[PDB]
Amino acid sequence: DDDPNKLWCICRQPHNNRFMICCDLCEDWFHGTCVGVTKAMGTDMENKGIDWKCPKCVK
Amino acid sequence: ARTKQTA
Ligand SMILES: [Zn+2]
Ligand SMILES: [Zn+2]
Repeated sequence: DDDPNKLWCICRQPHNNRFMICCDLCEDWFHGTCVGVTKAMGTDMENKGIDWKCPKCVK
Repeated sequence: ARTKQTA
């Protein structure tokens, strides 16, 4: 769902064409800023097949 | 983990 007005992430804000990463457990999307993941970090995980979980799913 | 807006 690419809805530009839908609220996402810990911060409850739209995607705003910002870098976002999808949690491999809840499948929701998170701004890299809010979970501490830069584009370089997230692309590297995706390229290497390394799964990532948001902070809530980790706990 | 899928990603978007990575340019
Ligand atoms: Zn956020
Ligand atoms: Zn999650």
